[PDB]
Amino acid sequence: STGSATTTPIDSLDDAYITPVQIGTPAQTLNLDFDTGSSDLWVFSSETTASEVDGQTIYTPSKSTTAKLLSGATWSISYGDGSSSSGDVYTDTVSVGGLTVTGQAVESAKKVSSSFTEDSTIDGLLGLAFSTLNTVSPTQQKTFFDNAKASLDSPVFTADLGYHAPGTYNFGFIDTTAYTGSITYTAVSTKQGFWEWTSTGYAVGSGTFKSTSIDGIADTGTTLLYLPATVVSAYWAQVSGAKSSSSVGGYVFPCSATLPSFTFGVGSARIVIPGDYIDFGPISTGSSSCFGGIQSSAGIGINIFGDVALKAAFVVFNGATTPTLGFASK
Ligand SMILES: CCNCCOc1ccc(OCc2ccccc2)cc1
Repeated sequence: STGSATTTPIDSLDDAYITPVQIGTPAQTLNLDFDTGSSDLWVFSSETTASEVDGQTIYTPSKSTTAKLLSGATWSISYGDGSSSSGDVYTDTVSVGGLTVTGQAVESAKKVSSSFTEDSTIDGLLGLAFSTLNTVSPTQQKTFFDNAKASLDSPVFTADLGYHAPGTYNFGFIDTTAYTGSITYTAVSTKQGFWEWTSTGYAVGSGTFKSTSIDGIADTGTTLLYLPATVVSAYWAQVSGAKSSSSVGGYVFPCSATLPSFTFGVGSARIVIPGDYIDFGPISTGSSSCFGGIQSSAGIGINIFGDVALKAAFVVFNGATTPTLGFASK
């Protein structure tokens, strides 16, 4: 089997992407944030505290003839950005782009943090990291990809995120029309439950490439590119008037600037992030100070190849017995 779904930016900055997901019988379509940095499929629901729902579409398990309470199961997650959610668990039929899993754990939120409430466009998350991170207790549950894997034509999914435009998540096949040149594959460590890999280095604009190992995660659920402070300082030093602002919480730059590109290595291959991808717009409405799309990871404990990086590439998440990542230009 295969599946193919379009993923759409939630706003004009590509702050996140949403993909429609069918849950239950008859189908209830929710727009989920596909997150290769987490492993829980959770939704706004009929159980969510009423004051914490503000325009999201909810899953109502009582209206699904295939929904079954997973007795005694709870979940609770806290994300790297400080957001959180928790609740109970149903199993139900879940389809993405034509690919159906029966018996998927659908984690129904009873509580969500303010950042979720305040974003009307995201109805929940669909985690695509390794199932070892799933938070369901006392019986850990599998991701949608892990449940689909054995049925797929190939045990893969691909992320093809757009810059200020829709893109695609495919399951079970690699669309050879969706990229240029060849896909370079690189080793993955699953030891922290992430799609963790080692970039071979970077360049700033037309500058010389610096060969250096940068360990990090391929994370579709993180907006920005978070890299070591040395690399980030080297990038922003090429932008007149850019500075790290403790008050704003990262590097800012004059909105009048034209940003340089940023290149990262994948083995001997190179992925070039155009400068425009690194502009996250005014820090506050009407400001001439703009927020940067490349930020330090120093305060995180891991480097994160988030959407800024991944949207410059066609990315293969290869769930073969030994997982690997593939990157192509496009
Ligand atoms: C650790 C990162 N990845 C997992 C958490 O992913 C989130 C997704 C959405 C969200 O909603 C608020 C929001 C949306 C867009 C950009 C900034 C913040 C919070 C967290």
